[PDB]
Amino acid sequence: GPPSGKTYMGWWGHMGGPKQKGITSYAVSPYAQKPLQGIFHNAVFNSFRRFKSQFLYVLIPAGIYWYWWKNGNEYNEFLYSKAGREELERVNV
Amino acid sequence: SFSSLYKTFFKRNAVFVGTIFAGAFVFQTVFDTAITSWYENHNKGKLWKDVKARIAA
Amino acid sequence: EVTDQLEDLREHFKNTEEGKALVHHYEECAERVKIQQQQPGYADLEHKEDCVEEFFHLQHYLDTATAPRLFDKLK
Amino acid sequence: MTAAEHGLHAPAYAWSHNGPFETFDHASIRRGYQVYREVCAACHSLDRVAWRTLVGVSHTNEEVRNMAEEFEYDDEPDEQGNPKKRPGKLSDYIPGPYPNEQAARAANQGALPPDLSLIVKARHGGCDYIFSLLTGYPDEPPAGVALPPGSNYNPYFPGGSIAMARVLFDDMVEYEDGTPATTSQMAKDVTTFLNWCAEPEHDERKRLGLKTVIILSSLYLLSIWVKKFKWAGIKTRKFVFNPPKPR
Amino acid sequence: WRTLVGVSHTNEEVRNMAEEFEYDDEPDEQGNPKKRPGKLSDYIPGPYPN
Amino acid sequence: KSTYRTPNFDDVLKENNDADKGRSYAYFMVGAMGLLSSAGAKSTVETFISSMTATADVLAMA
Amino acid sequence: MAFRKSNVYLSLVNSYIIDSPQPSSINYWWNMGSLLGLCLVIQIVTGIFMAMHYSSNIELAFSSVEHIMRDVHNGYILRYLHANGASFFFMVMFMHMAKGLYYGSYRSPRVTLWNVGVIIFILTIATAFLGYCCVYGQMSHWGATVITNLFSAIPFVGNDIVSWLWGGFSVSNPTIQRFFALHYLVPFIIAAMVIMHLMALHIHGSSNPLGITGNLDRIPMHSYFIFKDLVTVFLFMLILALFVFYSPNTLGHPDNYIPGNPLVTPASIVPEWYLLPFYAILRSIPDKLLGVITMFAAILVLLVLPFTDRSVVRGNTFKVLSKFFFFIFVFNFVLLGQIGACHVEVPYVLMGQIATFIYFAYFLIIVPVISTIENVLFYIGRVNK
Ligand SMILES: CCCCCCCCCCCCCCCC(=O)OC[C@H](COP(=O)([O-])OCC[N+](C)(C)C)OC(=O)CCCCCCCCCCCCCCC
Ligand code: HEC
Ligand code: HEM
Ligand code: HEM
Repeated sequence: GPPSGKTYMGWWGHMGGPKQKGITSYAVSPYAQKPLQGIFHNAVFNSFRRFKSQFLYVLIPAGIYWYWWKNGNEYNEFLYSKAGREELERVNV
Repeated sequence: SFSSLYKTFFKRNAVFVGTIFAGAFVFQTVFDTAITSWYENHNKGKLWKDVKARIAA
Repeated sequence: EVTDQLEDLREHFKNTEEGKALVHHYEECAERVKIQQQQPGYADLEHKEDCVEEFFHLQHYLDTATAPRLFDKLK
Repeated sequence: MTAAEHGLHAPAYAWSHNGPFETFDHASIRRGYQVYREVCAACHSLDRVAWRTLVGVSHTNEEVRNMAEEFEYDDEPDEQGNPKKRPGKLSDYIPGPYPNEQAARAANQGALPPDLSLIVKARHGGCDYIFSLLTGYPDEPPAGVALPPGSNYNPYFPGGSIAMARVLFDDMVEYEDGTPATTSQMAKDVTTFLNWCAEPEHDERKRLGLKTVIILSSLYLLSIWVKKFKWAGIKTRKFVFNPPKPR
Repeated sequence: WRTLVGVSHTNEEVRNMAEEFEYDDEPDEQGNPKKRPGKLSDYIPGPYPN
Repeated sequence: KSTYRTPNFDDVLKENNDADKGRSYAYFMVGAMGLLSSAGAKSTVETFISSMTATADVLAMA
Repeated sequence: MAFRKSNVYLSLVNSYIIDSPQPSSINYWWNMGSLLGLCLVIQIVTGIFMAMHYSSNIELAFSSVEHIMRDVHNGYILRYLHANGASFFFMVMFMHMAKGLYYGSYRSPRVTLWNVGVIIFILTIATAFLGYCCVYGQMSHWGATVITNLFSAIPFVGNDIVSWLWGGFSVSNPTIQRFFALHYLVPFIIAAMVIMHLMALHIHGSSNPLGITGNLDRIPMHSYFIFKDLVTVFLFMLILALFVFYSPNTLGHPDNYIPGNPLVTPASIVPEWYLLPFYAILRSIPDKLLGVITMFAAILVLLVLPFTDRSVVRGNTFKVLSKFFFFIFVFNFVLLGQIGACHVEVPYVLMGQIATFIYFAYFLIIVPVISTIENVLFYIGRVNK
C-alpha cells in the first residue's frame, strides 16, 4: 500500500520510542495472584490521600459559584416579594 | 476433588458455554417467577386479583 | 356522622403557636386592606395592595404540616 | 416572578404508589373512575384511554362491556348511504362530552377544559398538584385580589384565578363498596385514576426495573472483579534498572 | 380550483365557479357546524358523499 | 541489585498455587458474568423484536 | 501470519479494537469514547424501532408518540430509552470534551482530531434539536419557532432563509416532516464522522494523564481495556436503567406532554437541558443577530483552543493555577446552564452576561496568561542562576 506520512506512534516492534537498555520488568500471572488484594486498605487510606490532595481545586470554585447563585436567587426572591417593589421599579428604571 | 470439577466443566469450552446456557435457562425462569412473586406479595390488597376477590366475597 | 378529614386537619393546625401567629398576620392584612379599600380614590392608586404574601405563608405552613398525616387519615 | 403568578408549590403527600417497589391501589382506580364518570365527565374529555385498558385494572370484562353500551359511536354507513350509529365495543375510546372545541368553549365561558388523559404527567408537581388544586379552593379569596366575573380563586393554579368552580362537594357520589365519600377521599381517588390513565405502564415498568437493576448491579460487581483479575498482572509488575556500562 | 386558473379558465371565472358548491367550515361561537362557499384553495367536490 | 534476584511478591501471592482451584475460581467468576449477560442479552433482544409484533389495537380489532 | 491480521476487514477490526497499542497509564476517563459509541448505537437502534411506528404529520405526531407510549408492546421502554439516552449521550459527551480540554489532547499532534470532534458536537446538537422537535409538544413547537425566529435575524437574507427552512409561514406540517427526515438523516452523518474521529485518533495514538510519551511501554487493547470498557459500560447501563425505569420524566420538561397548540405560549420556553448553556449565551446580549453569532462563536471557539495554549507541558495534570481556573470554567458552564433555565430577571440577566464573559475569556484571555505564568514559574523555580 501507499506509505503515508510518519507519525509519533508505530506498531508493535517499532513504536518510535527511545532506545532503552537495562530495564528489567518482572510480572506474575493473575492465576498465581490474589485479586482484591488490599481493597479495604486502599479504599480507606489511598482514597483519602487522593481526596486530600485534590479537593481544594474543586471545592473553592464550586463554593464561589454556589454562593453567587444562592445570593442571586435569594435576592430575586426578595425583589419579587412585597417588601421590594420600590426596589423593583428602581432596578427596572 | 477440584480436578474432576475442572475436567468435567471447564476443560473444553463447549461444555463450558453449554453449562452457561442451561444455567441461563433455569436462572432466567426461576428469577423471573421469584421476582414477580415477591413484587406481587409486597403489594397485598393493592392488586386487581385481591380487589376482585374482595368485591366478590 | 363523617365529613372531611382535610378540613378537620387544617382546623386543627390553625390553633398551634405558629399557626395562630401566621393567622393573626393574615387578619392584620385583612383589616388593613379593608380600611385602605374603604377610602375615596380607590379607582386609581398606581399600586393596589392585595394580600397574597400572608395567605401563601399560612397555606404553606398548613400544607407542610398537613402533608404526612392526611393520607394516613384517609381510606 | 411573584409567587402569585408562580402558583403556590404543592406539598409532598404520601401516596400509595410513591416508591421503587409499590404500585397503584386498584380499588382506588375503580373508585376514581366512578368519581370521573359522575363528576368530571360533564366538562373534561378523556380520549387516549380505550375501554380495553380498563379491563383487568379496575373493572371486569363484563362490566366494561356493559359500560360501553351506554354510548353511541359513528358507524360505517349502511347500503343506502345515510350514516348509522352503533353501541360501543371494547376497542373504542372513551368519548368526550363536547362535539368540538368551540362547544367546549361556549359551554364553559370561553375556557377550554383540558384533556385529562395526560394531566398528571404534563404538570409541575404531578398528583400532588392535582390533589391540592382540587381541594385547595378557599371559600373566599383573600382581601385585596379582584377576580373577573365567572372566574374562581385557587392559589395552586399558577395565576391565582382558575375558571373551574369548586365541584368536589361532600357526598357528591356514593361508593358501591362502603367507603365514605368526603371531598378529600373523592379527590384522592380521582387523582389516582388520573395517574393510572396517564401512565398505565407503572406496574410492569417498576417490575422490569427491579429485574434490570438487580441483573445489572450484579453484572457490575462481577465485571469489577474480572477487571481486577485481568489487570492483576499489570498492577503488580516491578521494574529494576541498573545503569548500563558505557561503551 | 387553483390549478384551473392560467390553464383553461381565468381567475375570475374560477372564483365564480367555486361559489356554486358548499364546503364544511369550522363551527362558530355556539358550536353547531356551518357551511361556506368555496374558495380557490379547496378541491373539486365529488357528487356522492361516501 | 542482581538481575536474577526477583523483588518480593509475597503480599500479592497466595499460599497454595493450585492450578485447578484457582483456574476453577476464575472461570466460575467469568462464567457467572457470562450467564447474567446471556440472560440480559436474550431479554433485551426479545424486547426489541417483541416491539415489532402486533400492537394492542390490532389485537383488539382481531 | 494470523488470520485476524491477514483478512482485510479483520485486519481493520484487529488494528482498531484488538491490538491497538493504548498507553499503559490511562485512567477511567478514557472510556468515555467507548461509552459514547455504545450510546450512539443505543440511540440508533431504539430510534429505528420507534420510527417503525412514528407517523410524522401535524395531526399524528404527538398522537403517534402517545400511541407508542400506550399500545405497542414495550414501547414505553423504547421511548424512555431514546429520550433518556439522549441526555446521557450529551452528558458523556460533555465529559469526553472536558477530559479532552483538561488533559491537553487538543495539542500539537491531534488538532485535526479535535476539529473533527467539534464537527461531531455541532452535528449532534443539530440532530438532538431536530429530534426534540419531532415529538411536537408545547416545549417542542415553541422552542423550534423561537430559535428559527432567532435564525431570521440575518439582515438581507433572513426571512427568505427562515421561510425556506419552515417550509411555509410558521412551524407546521412541512416543518415537522422536514424535521423527521433530517432527524433520521443526521446520525448517519455522525456515524461517518465517528469513523473519521477513530481514524484521526488511530494515526497518532491516545494521550495519557501525564503529558509524557506513551511510546515507551504500551498495552494491547483486547484483554485489558475491553474489560475496563466493560466495567464502565455496565455502570452506565445501571445508571441508565435507573433513569429509564424508576424516574423517566425527571429529566425532561413536564410540559412536552401538552399537545402543540400554536396559539398559547407556556410562559417558559426553555429547551432541553443540554442546550441550556448555549441558550443562556444566546439570551446574554440583547441584540439578536449578535446573539446568534455569539452562540455560534461559543460553539466553535473550541477551535482557537489549540492555537491559544502556550504551555510547554501537555495537560493540566502537573499544573496548579490552570487546574483552579479550569474548574472555575466548568462550574461557570454549570451556572450558565442554570441561568438558561430561569426567566430574564433581576440578577439573572447580569449573571448571564458575566457568566458568558467568563466563558469567552477562559479560552481567549485566561489560558495563555496563566500558561505563560506557569512556564516562567517552572523555569525560575528549576534553574538556579
Ligand atoms: C450483535 C452486536 C450486539 C451485541 C454485542 C454483544 C457484545 C459483543 C459480543 C460478545 C460475545 C462474547 C462471546 C464470547 C465468545 C467466547 O469465546 O466465550 C468463551 C467464554 C470463556 O472463554 P475464556 O474465558 O477464554 O475461557 C476458555 C478457556 N477454557 C475454559 C476453555 C479453558 O465463555 C463465555 O463467555 C460464557 C458465554 C457468554 C455468552 C456471551 C453473552 C453475550 C452474547 C452476545 C452475542 C452477540 C453476538 C450475536 C451475533 C449474531
Ligand atoms: C365544568 C362543568 C367542570 C367540571 C365538573 C370540572 N372541571 Fe376541571 N376545568 C374546567 C374548565 C372550564 C377548566 C379551564 C380552566 C383553565 O383556565 O385551565 C378546567 C381546568 C382543569 C385543570 C387544569 C388546571 C391546570 O393547571 O391546567 C385540571 C387538572 C382539571 N380541571 C381537573 C378536574 C377534575 C380532576 C374534576 C373532577 C373530579 C374537574 N376538573 C371538574 C371545567 C370543569
Ligand atoms: C444522534 C443520536 C440521537 C439523538 C441524540 C436523538 C435525540 C432525540 C431526542 C432528544 C428526541 C426527543 C425525545 C422526547 O420527546 O423527549 C428524539 C426523538 C425521536 N428520535 Fe431521536 N435521537 C437520535 C437518533 C435517532 C435516530 C437515528 C432515529 C431514527 C432512526 C431517531 C428517531 C427518533 C424519533 C422517531 C423520535 C420521535 C419521538 C419519540 O418517539 O421519542 N432518533 N430523538
Ligand atoms: C459521537 C461522539 C464521539 C465519539 C463516539 C467519540 C469517540 C472517541 C473515542 C472512542 C476516542 C478514543 C477513546 C478516548 O481517547 O477517550 C475518542 C478520543 C477523543 N475524542 Fe472523541 N468521540 C466523540 C465526540 C468527541 C467530541 C465532541 C470531542 C471534542 C470536540 C472529541 C474529542 C476527542 C479527543 C480530543 C480525543 C482524544 C483523547 C485522548 O487521546 O487523550 N470527541 N473519541
